[PDB]
Amino acid sequence: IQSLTARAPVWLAAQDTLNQLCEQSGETLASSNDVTEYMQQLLEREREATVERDEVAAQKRELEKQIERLSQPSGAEDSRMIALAERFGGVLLSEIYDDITIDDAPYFSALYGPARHGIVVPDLSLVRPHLETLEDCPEDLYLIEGDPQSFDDSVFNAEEQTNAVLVKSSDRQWRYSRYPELPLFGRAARENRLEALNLERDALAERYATLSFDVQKIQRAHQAFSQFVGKHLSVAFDTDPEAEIRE
Amino acid sequence: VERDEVAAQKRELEKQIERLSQPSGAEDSRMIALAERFGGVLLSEIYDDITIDDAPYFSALYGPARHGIVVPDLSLVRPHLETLEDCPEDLYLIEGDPQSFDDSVFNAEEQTNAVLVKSSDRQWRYSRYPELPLFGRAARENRLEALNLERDALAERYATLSFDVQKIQRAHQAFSQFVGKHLSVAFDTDPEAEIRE
Amino acid sequence: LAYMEGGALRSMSDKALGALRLAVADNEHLRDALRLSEDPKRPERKVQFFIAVYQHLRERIRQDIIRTDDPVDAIEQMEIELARLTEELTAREQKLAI
Amino acid sequence: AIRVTQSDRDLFKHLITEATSYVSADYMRHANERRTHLDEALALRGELFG
Repeated sequence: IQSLTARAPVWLAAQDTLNQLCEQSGETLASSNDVTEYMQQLLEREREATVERDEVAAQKRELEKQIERLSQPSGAEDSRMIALAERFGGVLLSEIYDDITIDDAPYFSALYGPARHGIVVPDLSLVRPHLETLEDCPEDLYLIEGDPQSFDDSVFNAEEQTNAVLVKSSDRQWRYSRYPELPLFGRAARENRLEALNLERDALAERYATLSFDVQKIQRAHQAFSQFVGKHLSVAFDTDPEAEIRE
Repeated sequence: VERDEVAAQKRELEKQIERLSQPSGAEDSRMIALAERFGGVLLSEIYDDITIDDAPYFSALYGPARHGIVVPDLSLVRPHLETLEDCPEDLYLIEGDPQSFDDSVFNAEEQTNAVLVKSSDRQWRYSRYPELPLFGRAARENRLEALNLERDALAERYATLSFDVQKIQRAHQAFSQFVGKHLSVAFDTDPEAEIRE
Repeated sequence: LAYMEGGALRSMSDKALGALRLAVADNEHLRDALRLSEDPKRPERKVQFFIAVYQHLRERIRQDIIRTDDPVDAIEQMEIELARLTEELTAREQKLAI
Repeated sequence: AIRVTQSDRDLFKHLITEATSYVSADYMRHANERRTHLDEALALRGELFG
């Protein structure tokens, strides 16, 4: 009886913690080996939930980058283009076409092709001395000559076709552009599309929040089991002393 | 956790290498079909063997037109043009002899680590020297091997981490068994003295 | 606690009451209940005080972000929120503008 | 957010602990007192009858 009495309180404390722990989980534990196998299942759920979390994170990053490209001032390769626009006596072409309607936007975007985001500069010889200094610029910079305020349609050997445009860029060179949807120019409704993108990104943020919460829950559950075994196994799953003392 | 991280990065590298579909570095087969539909050849296929030293220069020179078909006639395309729908959204075409392709018409002027091209009336185009140029590929096997080296480094790191985890789990099982069968008597004193008493 | 003598039990009860007096200083309902609880001849008063505490906490849960009605279970959700928020705080550093 | 949640967690965790200990310790003391009363009754009954 003295031995059982000395042993009892430790076993009782251990049992309370064990009951709380297993009830906190869906599965009921019965032995040391059982607890270990539950550890392993917990690890597997960690490493699955984390993969979904990371993939959704990748999508969210892509969405923010896409939204950000359409932001300012007239959405373009804004990193250097604004400074490059003022360092010459020119104006950004996409900014000149800020006001165009949605109906002509796809046509113009097909027409100008890669040069949509070039700069208008009426001489193009004043840049020739400056040019050697351009070490910080997009890998392909486009320059056009004309009046920035009342720029005339750049002389293109253009030719309209069904839902596409043909152009002779140079002697022995032609480009053929198909009408895109939701273009660059006409940056009035392109705010409409970035509004759609904001609506899209809201859902990704919500879903990512839930997934991160789940991962944290799993991690803390593993922490709880580790703390438990650190403080608990010495008397875990042993026979009940109340019964034997009563006997 | 760490071995899972390394496995994910190795998947990323394997995906990048797989993206080198054919021959070594993927090339769009649709463009090959289009080059078949018109008498001509794909430009990159014409300069795929130029030296790596000049390859960045050429890639800077051609710019977006790097991917295009060399059609010496330009009469076959115009009738078929309205028939093209599956083609890439910005298709490029050049006229010249595919077998002996004369220098394309560029008023090109070479700057420090860059090129300037008077593309058209009232249009200049300026480009800087890149790396991994579309021309002078020579299969760019050296990049495929650099990626293979990185992938093999990741694989080796993964192998070491997996081995380490196996060791740790074995130690864990040993301790579980011990506390399952000797804990009741662990750290007690020697009974022989008491027996002697 | 069943395997302890009454002296230790009283020591714990007294020190807990000492803490409670400070914790509950501002509130009035809980303060009245605690006051009523300290006559040893009316035990049910203490459990009534406990019920008052639990109800008072349940009103303050702010279920916009939490759903458990039992506060004791709500502690874990606050812990999870702290971990997640500290993780979100990390960094982005894509800073470049006009 | 971290500030607000920190305050809420601290308040809950301390107040709940003190309330629980204060109540439960007395509850168990009453249980033990009843057990002692029953033991005393049975012992004195036994020896009285004998």
